Amino acid sequence: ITPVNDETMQEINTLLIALDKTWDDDLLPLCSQIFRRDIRASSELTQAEAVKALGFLKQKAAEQKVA
Amino acid sequence: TPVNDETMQEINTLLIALDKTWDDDLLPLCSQIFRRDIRASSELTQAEAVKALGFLKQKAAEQKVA
Amino acid sequence: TPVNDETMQEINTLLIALDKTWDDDLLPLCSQIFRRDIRASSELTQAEAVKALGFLKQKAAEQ
Amino acid sequence: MTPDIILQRTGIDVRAVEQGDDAWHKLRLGVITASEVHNVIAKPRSGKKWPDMKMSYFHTLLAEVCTGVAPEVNAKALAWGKQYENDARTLFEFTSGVNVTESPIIYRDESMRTACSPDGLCSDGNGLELKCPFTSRDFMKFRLGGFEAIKSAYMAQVQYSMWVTRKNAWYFANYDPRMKREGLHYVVIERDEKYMASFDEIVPEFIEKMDEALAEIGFVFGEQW
Amino acid sequence: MTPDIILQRTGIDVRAVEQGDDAWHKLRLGVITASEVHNVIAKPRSGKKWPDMKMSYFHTLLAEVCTGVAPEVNAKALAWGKQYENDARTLFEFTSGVNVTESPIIYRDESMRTACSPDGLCSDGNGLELKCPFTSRDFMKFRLGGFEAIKSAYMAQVQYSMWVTRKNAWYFANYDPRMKREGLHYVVIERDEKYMASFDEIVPEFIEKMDEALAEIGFVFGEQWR
Amino acid sequence: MTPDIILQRTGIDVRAVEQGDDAWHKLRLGVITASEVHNVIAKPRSGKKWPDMKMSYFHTLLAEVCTGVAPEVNAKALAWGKQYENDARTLFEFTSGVNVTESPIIYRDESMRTACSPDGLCSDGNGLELKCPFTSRDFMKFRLGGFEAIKSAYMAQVQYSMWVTRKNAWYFANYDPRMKREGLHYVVIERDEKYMASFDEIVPEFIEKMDEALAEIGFVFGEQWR
Repeated sequence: ITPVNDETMQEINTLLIALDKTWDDDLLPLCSQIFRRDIRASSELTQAEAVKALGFLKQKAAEQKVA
Repeated sequence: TPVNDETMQEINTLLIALDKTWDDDLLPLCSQIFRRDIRASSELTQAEAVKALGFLKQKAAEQKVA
Repeated sequence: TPVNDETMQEINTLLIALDKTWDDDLLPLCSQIFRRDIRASSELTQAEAVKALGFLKQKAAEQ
Repeated sequence: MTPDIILQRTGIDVRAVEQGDDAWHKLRLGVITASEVHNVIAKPRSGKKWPDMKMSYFHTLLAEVCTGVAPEVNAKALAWGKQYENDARTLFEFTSGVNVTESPIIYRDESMRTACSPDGLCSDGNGLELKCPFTSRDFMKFRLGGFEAIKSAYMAQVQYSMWVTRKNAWYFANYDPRMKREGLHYVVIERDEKYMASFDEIVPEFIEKMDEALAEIGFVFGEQW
Repeated sequence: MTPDIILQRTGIDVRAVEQGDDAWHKLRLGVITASEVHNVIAKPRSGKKWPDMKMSYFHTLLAEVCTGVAPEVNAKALAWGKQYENDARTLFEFTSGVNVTESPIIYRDESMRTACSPDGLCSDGNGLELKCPFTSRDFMKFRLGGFEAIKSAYMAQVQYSMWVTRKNAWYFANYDPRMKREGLHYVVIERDEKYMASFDEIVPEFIEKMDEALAEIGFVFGEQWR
Repeated sequence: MTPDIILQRTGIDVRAVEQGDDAWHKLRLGVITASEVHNVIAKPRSGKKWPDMKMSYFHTLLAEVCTGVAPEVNAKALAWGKQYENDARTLFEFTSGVNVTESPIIYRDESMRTACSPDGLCSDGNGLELKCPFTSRDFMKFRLGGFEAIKSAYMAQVQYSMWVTRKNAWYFANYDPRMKREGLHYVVIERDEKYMASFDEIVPEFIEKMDEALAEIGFVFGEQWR
């Protein structure tokens, strides 16, 4: 039940901007698949889910060395 | 998928060489091992018949029939 | 197959020596370990009573 | 051993037993059976010390006496074997031309410490062991014959049966109903005096040690009946 | 090698079959597959006797031909793998940046004795092996890297896949959905010409021996598809 | 170490924790426990390279930290054990004459890296370890050999329990409800300083290496509990 805190939301947004990706086109579709749920807004994530999502962006970014 | 002519023929030749019959010997055996009431050779599938034939050949070999 | 008299007496012999009772000690013990409400000593099977006896004998041996 | 003497010492009528029955299991409790005797005759790397599989069977058998139960190992394999055993027997009879009577357990002597349970007794004097391997893999291993087709555990089993029954040969058949052809195969195994002597030497010692272990915890063989 | 030759040989349109499928199993019956080839290349510590694991796989594969069935081993692990394989593929795509198209079984040649079923074929020419290990234990072994992170069975599977497909590199990825972070890890494994030479010598011999054994009991490879 | 440090770090009140509950499992995640420490002190036949069972436990324990879960192992033996543990405690009280009080987990220090969950604490200052062996075979082994036929894995568990709690002796009792007589047997295992020294040397090295592995993948011990 515990929701995504603002700190985590910001780090996610920072990475989306650097990778040129978006919540609605990229991350929410991804999150919907891997968590087996219809997730249409960033606020529907748990913190644990958001941490996972943030981790996957960090992995993607780190390959490209993005900022 | 039903028993072909070739397989029926070899079965029937071996039954005669062995002095056994469909009704008394082979159909009871096939009924037991395939878990079904098989009342005629026409009720047998090719796969079943191939297994039956194998047993008859082994029976014939150990007997040393002509 | 029900508890026999000579086994029941071996049990009672030990209960008296140990200063224990059916109501306070042995029926609750047996009820727990055989997963059954055992209201009286005659409701033990022979096999059940042979186990209870073994444990009383072990308890006694250790004093 | 006669059918009344067994009844006289166990309360069970051998004439009314069906392999898998409660009574069938009770009769084998604490008895050195053919399926397990490969454990009895295991020798170590070197020296006089009993290997783990021997110690493990020893403890298993001792527990049978003291609990009056045998848990079943490999429930899938066992159910499979029970499903197809009579088909294997029938097909063995059919292909071999030899008639098969089912036998209750056969004790070697009056001690009832050593027994086998033949899957058949044959009209030519031979016994019959039947296997329905749970894997077609193992069927194939046997079916292809040659070096190491018959695992040594099963050779021990077959030889022990001949030791127990005094017999000179034993049929050993495998059946696999999944094989599209070649699903029933058998061999004749002859009494091997090297095995007979090994049993003559090692088996009495194994029985003696069991008696010592049972005495140490206030049990005696026979109690289980 | 095409789906028309597979069709003619087996009656199975490869294009309508997807990893796990009932027909997917039929296409593999009797075939030396990448996940098992480690059994085929095991050498004895000395002499020339086939080790137990090799003989055991020899007998398993022959039984598949003669029975037309292959029992499922490690049911829980296979179900876990099936549950998470597509997420593992998507996460690999997402994090690596490389695109992955799915592939049916790929036979090395017309004989159909040898095949692999890549978990994907990547945009950069490489294949993809995907594991969702049933225990997070094994995930961690791999994730930590080092000389020993990849089990030798898995190295053989990867190298065999390159041997079957003529490819020069393969992605080996693990996914664990239970990891709170770092749940997807991958490495690139290059074609190893020492493995290629072992396959070239040992596999055709293994095939010959299988044929002799099948013939010993009156079977012909390919029967399991007629 | 006290209830306060456990509350601050895990959120859990140890006084509410009875063996086997959700809380009990949570508190053991990532912790070197007595049942498993035999893997930590395993040494190779020659040298200093960690044997496979040690690496396997390292990986298991690291996964507990990073997933926050632990799978069940030997479901049947475990259910049997849970089925008969209370009867074994009762029968031990009854036959021995020493009162047993149940204890939640005990950590050796503030780190919470090392812990044991006694099956009981005895009125005479000894601990109590309780086995209900799944096979009567294993019961019979213990019943006859005594001290001589305690598995080294079990001996390590008892010694580590004394290492953690500082106690001098431990009751090791087996129970088998299938035994017609003689189904409850116990011995007193004394603290062995050779074991105490092994733990003093080896366990802190194990902890250090776990922290390094966790750091390599962006994790820190404690994450399991939040």
